[PDB]
Amino acid sequence: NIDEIIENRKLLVPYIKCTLDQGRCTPEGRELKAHIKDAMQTSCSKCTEKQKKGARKVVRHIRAKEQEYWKQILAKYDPEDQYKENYETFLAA
Repeated sequence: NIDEIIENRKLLVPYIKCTLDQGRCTPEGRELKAHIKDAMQTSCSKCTEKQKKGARKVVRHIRAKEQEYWKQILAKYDPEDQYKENYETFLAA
């Protein structure tokens, strides 16, 4: 449940660190990690419509409220800043 993770920063941070290889991943975490990586580089091309709305909400909450962690996600998944068209069009829908 995406909304409960983003509503409690004590759940969100472990999930963020999971996608950053900075902390350990629950089975759900590794899958959110997979969709965020896909949401950031390939427009969530392999995500279900369910995984798109949830990954969109997570990435955008992090972008707006967890900027520090947002920029680390950008450093991990788009170091050359070549995927902006992909994840901005994804995040804008």
